[PDB]
Amino acid sequence: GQLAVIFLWLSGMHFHGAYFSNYLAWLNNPTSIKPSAQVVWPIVGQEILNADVGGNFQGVQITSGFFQLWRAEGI
Amino acid sequence: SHAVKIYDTCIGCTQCVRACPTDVLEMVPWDGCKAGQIASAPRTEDCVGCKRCESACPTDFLSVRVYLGGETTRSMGLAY
Amino acid sequence: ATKFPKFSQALAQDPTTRRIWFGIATAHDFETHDGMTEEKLYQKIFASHFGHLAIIFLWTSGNLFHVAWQGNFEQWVLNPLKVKPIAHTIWDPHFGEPAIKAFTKGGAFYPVNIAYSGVYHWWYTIGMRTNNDLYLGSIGLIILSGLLLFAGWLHLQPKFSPSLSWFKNNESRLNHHLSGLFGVSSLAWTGHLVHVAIPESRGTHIGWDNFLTTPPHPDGLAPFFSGNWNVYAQNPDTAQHIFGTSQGSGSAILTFLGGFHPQTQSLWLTDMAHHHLAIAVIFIIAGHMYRTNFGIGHNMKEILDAHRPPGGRLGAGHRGLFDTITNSLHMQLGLALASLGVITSLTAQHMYAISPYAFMAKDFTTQAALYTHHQYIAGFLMVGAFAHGAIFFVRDYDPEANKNNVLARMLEHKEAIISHLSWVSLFLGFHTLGLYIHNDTVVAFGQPEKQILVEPVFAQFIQAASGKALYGFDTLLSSSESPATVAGSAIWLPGWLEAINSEKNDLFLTIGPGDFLVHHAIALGLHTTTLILVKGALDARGSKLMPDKKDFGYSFPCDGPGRGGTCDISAWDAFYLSMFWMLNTIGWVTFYWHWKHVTIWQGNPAQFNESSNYLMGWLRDYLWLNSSPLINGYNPYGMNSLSVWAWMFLFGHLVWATGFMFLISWRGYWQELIETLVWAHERTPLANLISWKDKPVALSIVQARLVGLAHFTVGYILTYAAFVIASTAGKFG
Amino acid sequence: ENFLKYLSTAPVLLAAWMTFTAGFIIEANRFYPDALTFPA
Amino acid sequence: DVAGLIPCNESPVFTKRLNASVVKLENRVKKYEAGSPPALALEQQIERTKQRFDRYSKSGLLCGKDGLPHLITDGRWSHSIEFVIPGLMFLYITGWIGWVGRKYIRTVGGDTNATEKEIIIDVPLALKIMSTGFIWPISAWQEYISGTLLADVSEITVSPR
Amino acid sequence: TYWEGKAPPSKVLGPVVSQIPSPALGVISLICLGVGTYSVHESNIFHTLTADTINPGYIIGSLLTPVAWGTHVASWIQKQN
Amino acid sequence: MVTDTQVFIALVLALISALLAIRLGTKLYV
Amino acid sequence: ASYLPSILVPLVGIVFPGVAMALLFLYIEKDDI
Amino acid sequence: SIVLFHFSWKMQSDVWGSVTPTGAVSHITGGNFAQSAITINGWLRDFLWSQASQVIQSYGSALSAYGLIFLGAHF
Amino acid sequence: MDKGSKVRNLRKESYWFNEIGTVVTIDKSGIKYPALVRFTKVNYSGTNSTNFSLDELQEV
Ligand code: CLA
Ligand code: CLA
Ligand code: CLA
Ligand code: CLA
Ligand code: CLA
Ligand code: CLA
Ligand code: CLA
Ligand SMILES: CC1=C(/C=C/C(C)=C/C=C/C(C)=C/C=C/C=C(C)/C=C/C=C(C)/C=C/C2=C(C)CCCC2(C)C)C(C)(C)CCC1
Ligand code: SF4
Ligand code: SF4
Repeated sequence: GQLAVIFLWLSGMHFHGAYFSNYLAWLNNPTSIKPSAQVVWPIVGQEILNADVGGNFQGVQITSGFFQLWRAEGI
Repeated sequence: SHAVKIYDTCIGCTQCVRACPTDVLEMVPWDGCKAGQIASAPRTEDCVGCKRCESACPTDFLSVRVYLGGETTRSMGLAY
Repeated sequence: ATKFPKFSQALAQDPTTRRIWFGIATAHDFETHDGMTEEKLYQKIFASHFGHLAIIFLWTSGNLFHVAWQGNFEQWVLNPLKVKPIAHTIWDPHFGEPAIKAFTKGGAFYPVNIAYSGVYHWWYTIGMRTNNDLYLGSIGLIILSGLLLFAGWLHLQPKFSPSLSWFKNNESRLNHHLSGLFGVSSLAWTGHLVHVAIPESRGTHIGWDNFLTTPPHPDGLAPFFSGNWNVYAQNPDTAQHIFGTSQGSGSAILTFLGGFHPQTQSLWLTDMAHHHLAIAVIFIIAGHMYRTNFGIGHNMKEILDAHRPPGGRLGAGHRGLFDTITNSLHMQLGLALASLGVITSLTAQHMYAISPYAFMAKDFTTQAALYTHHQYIAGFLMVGAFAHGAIFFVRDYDPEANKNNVLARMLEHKEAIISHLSWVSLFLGFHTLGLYIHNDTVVAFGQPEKQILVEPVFAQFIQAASGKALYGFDTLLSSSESPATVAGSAIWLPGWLEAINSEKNDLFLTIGPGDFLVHHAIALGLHTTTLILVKGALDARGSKLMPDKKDFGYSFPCDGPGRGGTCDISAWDAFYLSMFWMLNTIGWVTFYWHWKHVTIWQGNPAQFNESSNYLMGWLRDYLWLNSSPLINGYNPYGMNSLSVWAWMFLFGHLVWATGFMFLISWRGYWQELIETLVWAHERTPLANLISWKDKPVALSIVQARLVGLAHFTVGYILTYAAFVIASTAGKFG
Repeated sequence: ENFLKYLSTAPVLLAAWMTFTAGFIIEANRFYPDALTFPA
Repeated sequence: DVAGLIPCNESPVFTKRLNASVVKLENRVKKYEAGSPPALALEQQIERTKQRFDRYSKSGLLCGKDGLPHLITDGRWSHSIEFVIPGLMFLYITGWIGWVGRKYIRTVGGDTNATEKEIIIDVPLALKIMSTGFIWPISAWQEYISGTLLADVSEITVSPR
Repeated sequence: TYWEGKAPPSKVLGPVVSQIPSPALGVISLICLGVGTYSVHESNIFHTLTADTINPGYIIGSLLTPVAWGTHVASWIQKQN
Repeated sequence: MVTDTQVFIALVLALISALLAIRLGTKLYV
Repeated sequence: ASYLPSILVPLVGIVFPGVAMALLFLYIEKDDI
Repeated sequence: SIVLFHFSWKMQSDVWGSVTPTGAVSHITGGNFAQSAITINGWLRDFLWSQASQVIQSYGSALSAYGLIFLGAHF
Repeated sequence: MDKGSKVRNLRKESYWFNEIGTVVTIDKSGIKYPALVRFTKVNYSGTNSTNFSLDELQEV
């Protein structure tokens, strides 16, 4: 069961990278583009948390180093 | 030494005597209970005050009661 | 006998180090001393009170002597706004040369501490001008303390020890301590103000060598006897009066101007004299109320027994309260402590708003120190009052003598009291914290316009009622066409209104949403502390968990892990828990006072009005911002005068943290560790020669909780004192 | 029967009801945002 | 009026706050191409900010010297909209909740498995009870005057009462 | 002096007042209340009080109002029996 | 400006008071 | 004056506490009276 | 907590930073670790008080969530 | 009074003071607390019954 939970967590991380992230823009210019793979619905003014990370994208900057891991894998 | 008192509400089930680690309590013949026995504390100099006897009491409120008092080497749980 | 603590055979026979510790903590509990009777108890209390008075007077004499011998009082009275008062020299061999150079301030020529007690302003106001006067006062106080020590010794002799009936002579004690201790004392103080303080403030030197030939008023008691008392109010000090000099001085000795002296921004000396004369008259009249072997007077037992409403809603009324109060020292001690705490809070609240001392309210650090000091003492006194009330319930209450009594009916419906107090506490806490977090969240998302800012309409209405013509309420003294203002218009209204409507004062500071939220937080704190203390006091005699709690005394560790566990079940534990809440609420109050006054002093009160609506504002604009001059007391680049305060700041933090050590980790772990320590010591060559005489054991549960609380409190007070002093003295605000 | 009885347990029902309350509160704030005070 | 508060309709500081918010949002959006999803989101944020400020101006709130709306809660009817009206709603809703809860407690309490019916809710009965809360004030008053709201003094207590 | 019922014993009024019949106390209380109210109104309500307007008579009259309350309570106590 | 004589007599009166404190405490009698 | 602190501070902070603690230690563990 | 504070301050003051085309090194905190990490007051001032500016001043930006969580964690 | 009869508790120290409990057994063989009573609620110790004397019970 724990392995199932961990695999679900990995699936969620990868899916949020594919659909809700600026991974391609960061790939093109890694130095300037800030990694981010989380987006917040604007409901109470919390959309301010959508930072101006770059790459024509707005979201919460991530610090899990997933972008570097994926680049090392040649995604 | 601590003071251990047994009140007449006791039902003489012996649980307090069994729970006692220092052999302070014992059972004595009695007539005020169905079992015909009541708890007594003849040797409270060996009582440490752990209050296990109170924890192991069925009666609504603790027919056996422990009141902590002057502390000696025995009652202070000291091997030294 | 037979060991250190004579007053406890049980502790004397204890072979462990506990014997020492408890020997210290049971010393003053005279009731529990072996072979103690009521008469000896009362006599020992009497002698102890004599000793305490001697200690107080020696403390005061020391303050006076140090200011006279090492202070710069003369330089200060010359120019009291620019120089800093001196407390005492610093002879510390541990100082380095830069430290000696840094702490040399004020008069200089030696390292010195700048006094923040405000004693300089007080002594200057009461008429002292030279170091000789301070020295004479100190010598007089030393002689008085010696006299009190001798009296304490004397009243322990067999032929001078007062009998037990003497102590319980309530009527005579009240009569004398009202008319004599309070009224005659106030009469003497107003006599001093008329004869010394006022002439000294008007440039005339009155002293022991000439006060018998220079009447305080030119007419000299002729108007007093003839009934023309108005003479003493004529010709007051005009607004263009330089305090301490005859420039623009008057001749009145008893006036009701109100307001503040323009030059000193404090109360008029003549107003204080008239105040104390009236207070003395009232107290002297009040002291003739109870009968003392003179036929006329009231008998208080009859009064108490007679006040039982016929509706029966109070049951037996106050029947039996006289016996309980007179026979119980704890109940009357709690009453006195509570009244003293209320008065200490009142002094803290009134000195800052109504400045009594000349040139104070410009020495900001002294004002902050005094306010914080007296508020903390008030909190301590209130906690002590409730603790001694719990003690009274434990060991002094007699349910048979208070049948259907008002006090018994307090315990009869204790559940309702505790439950409604809990409801009020939860309501206030929930909603105040919710509003604070709401403001924090909306401001965090860059939408400050969504804050729930509640205008304190009621407090502002009260301010307007006193004459605050700023909120546009037009009520009572704020509206000309009102009976109150017209009736008072002639006597004191002009000066009082001029003072209140002037924004260069602490009289009725303007308030807004921040004041509203902080006041509700203060209400939460008071209600929660009262809940804890009242629950402890009322459940002191027993609960469903311990229906026979009264049999175990006031302070016992627990009743074992049985039936769910009973940690912190005694009333002493209720006091111990309530001490944390007292500290927290007093901290809230002092934080509120200090931040508001700091913002006002800086000249930008808008900062508080803006940033006090959300907690991040408190954390940033008050703690983070104002601690910069403090934590910079000593840096690798160098050090300055505030280095001592920074060191004390860190010290208070350390003590506060150390308190957690005793409050979190409990005994069993430490006892098991001391077992191994004992083994190690016993099995070491060259150290087996040295053996302890008292067996070393871990601290007891109650002792450990007390020590943890003591560390918590000491660290708390030291760190906050360091902060409040250092920030204010470093930024002059 | 057993599955529905399990769904009737205290934690499941609390989670479902709190999710429902959060949902309708969120929707109300979505359609009428920044509602400090009531419309006239 | 009230405590020296000028209505937010004619508050210069209020308009300055509105302008500051709008201009900072515009500065933020200036770094995105027109029509980009970030640009659309920022434009929608700007529009929402303008609507919020306009609604506050039109509502009748009172501004302070800081330009932020202040609430009057002394019972003034002209400002009931700020606190009285919502409060009533709360006291209704919670009232409902409370009443409903109490009823459930007193409905499943007359069973041998009363405890077992609290961890496991009887959803049919629970919804039956929950649907009845809209008349909680009337039912509460009827029970109060009928003596079925409060228990008699004959209930659990402590040694000193 | 603890008392139950609906009226306290006369001894609560003290040695002197306890002997005064109810009508006497009632008339005295009315006179005292009238004088005290009149004094309190003449100064500080009908006329502003100044430094040179302090009448001892008005001060005594004002002090007489609590005496009026006490006498009216005592009159009721005497009346009940 | 307190002279050494003033300090000395203050010290003497303090010593007298200290001795009285000693005696009072002794008389409280532990 | 200006000489006393040097004489007294060492006495009050070292000699006085030292002798006081010595006497208290003697009395606490005297084992008689 | 001590380990993480050591790592953070040491890396900010001695490793992390910026370089110029010449090769000059400019660290985040200017190498204040050597002479300020040797006193408790130094840790209190130059590490906690100094580096806590970002959290306390994060309101009104994309990092405001971090300030809110800072307060919530304190609570 | 009798088996199965409800009795209101009067023991001041009892966890079920002023509460109704059902009588399980009564000892007619002397004894100071012969009336065994059982209550619905469990006390802090988890037990739900106790022995009382007939003087400590109000009958109904
Ligand atoms: C006129 C006669 C007289 C006088 C002066 C006193 C005076 C005193 N008695 Mg005595 N007593 C008397 C008659 C008298 N008593 C009689 C007839 C009896 C028999 C029943 C007793 C029985 C008795 C007992 C049994 C005890 C005393 C005690 C005391 C002392 C109380 C503690 C203290 O310092 O007071 C405090 C004095 C004050 C003036 C403070 C007033 C309180 C207010 C709240 C303070 C406010 C002041 C001001 C606004 C603050 C600003 C000042 C600041 C600038 C410095 C005090 C010295 C106690 C004691 O300590 O013994 C030595 C004690 O145990 N008395
Ligand atoms: C496992 C890690 C993980 C985490 C932490 C998240 C977290 C998030 N996702 Mg991602 N996601 C994940 C995995 C994860 N997801 C996976 C594996 C997929 C592939 C399917 C996705 C696909 C996905 C999409 C496509 C989107 C998100 C979105 C979101 C965000 C909003 C979710 C939300 O509240 O919607 C609302 C969710 C609910 C209201 C939950 C339903 C409530 C249920 C009914 C409660 C039932 C509880 C029940 C009573 C318990 C008992 C059991 C019972 C069944 C018997 C949030 C940041 C959204 C987003 O970021 O928008 C910008 C978005 O659009 N996610
Ligand atoms: C004048 C007022 C007054 C009087 C006469 C008493 C008298 C008494 N109290 Mg009460 N009390 C008071 C005020 C008073 N208290 C206040 C204000 C509080 C609130 C804090 C309390 C709270 C209180 C409790 C909770 C209890 C008492 C108890 C007692 C009795 C025993 C006291 C004892 O053994 O001391 C022993 C003395 C000590 C252990 C010394 C401790 C001194 C402090 C805590 C340490 C200070 C450290 C220092 C500041 C550090 C220096 C800092 C530096 C390192 C930088 C005694 C009858 C006890 C009792 O059972 O009475 C029947 C009891 O349980 N009192
Ligand atoms: C910041 C620290 C803190 C806080 C918030 C509290 C809060 C409280 N204390 Mg405690 N207390 C503390 C420290 C604290 N205490 C310490 C250090 C001590 C000394 C040991 C005590 C000693 C103490 C005693 C002895 C008593 C209290 C009481 C209270 C209550 C006061 C009334 C109140 O505010 O109700 C409002 C409640 C709160 C503000 C608590 C926070 C509620 C939050 C906002 C709700 C969050 C819900 C949320 C959905 C959680 C989701 C979790 C999920 C994600 C897993 C409340 C529960 C009194 C009490 O019980 O009154 C009834 C009481 O008798 N406290
Ligand atoms: C429906 C159940 C119910 C009812 C009618 C009440 C009613 C009351 N409570 Mg109690 N309370 C409850 C549940 C309930 N409470 C629960 C679950 C808790 C644990 C968190 C508490 C904890 C509590 C404390 C600590 C205090 C009260 C107090 C009070 C009184 C004042 C209102 C208040 O403070 O609410 C406060 C309510 C809470 C703190 C939490 C309520 C949580 C939810 C909303 C209630 C449960 C609803 C539940 C889902 C019912 C579902 C029904 C469904 C199955 C059909 C009032 C008599 C106070 C008092 O004594 O006043 C005199 C007081 O001090 N309550
Ligand atoms: C207001 C302060 C105060 C007062 C009035 C008392 C009063 C009393 N205490 Mg308590 N006590 C206090 C504070 C106080 N104590 C503190 C802070 C503690 C520590 C927590 C204790 C701990 C304590 C214990 C353990 C005991 C008492 C006892 C006593 C009684 C008599 C003790 C005595 O004087 O014997 C005689 C003592 C002396 C004569 C010594 C006097 C000290 C002199 C004046 C010092 C002078 C030195 C000088 C400064 C040197 C400078 C030299 C320089 C040039 C270098 C008496 C009831 C005893 C008692 O009666 O219990 C029932 C007892 O057993 N007390
Ligand atoms: C409680 C009042 C009080 C306090 C806190 C102080 C505090 C201080 N005095 Mg001062 N002093 C006082 C009263 C006081 N004094 C009085 C009344 C006199 C007149 C004799 C003096 C005369 C005096 C001189 C001449 C000198 C000091 C010095 C000092 C400092 C070093 C301590 C020392 O060497 O003591 C020396 C003090 C004495 C030998 C006399 C004893 C002081 C009082 C009377 C003792 C009070 C005891 C108190 C009631 C508590 C007793 C309990 C205790 C044993 C635990 C220190 C700042 C020295 C200094 O300035 O260094 C920079 C210094 O040279 N003091
Ligand atoms: C534990 C206990 C105790 C204690 C208790 C306590 C501690 C209490 C407290 C209490 C308190 C602490 C109270 C308080 C009070 C206060 C008050 C009562 C106030 C009042 C005021 C008034 C009434 C008014 C005023 C005014 C006027 C004149 C008019 C206008 C407005 C003003 C405000 C200005 C004892 C010992 C008894 C014993 C038993 C138990
Ligand atoms: S455990 Fe209690 S009831 Fe059983 S024998 Fe011991 S005292 Fe009696
Ligand atoms: S407290 Fe412990 S040692 Fe003492 S009698 Fe009870 S069980 Fe025995």
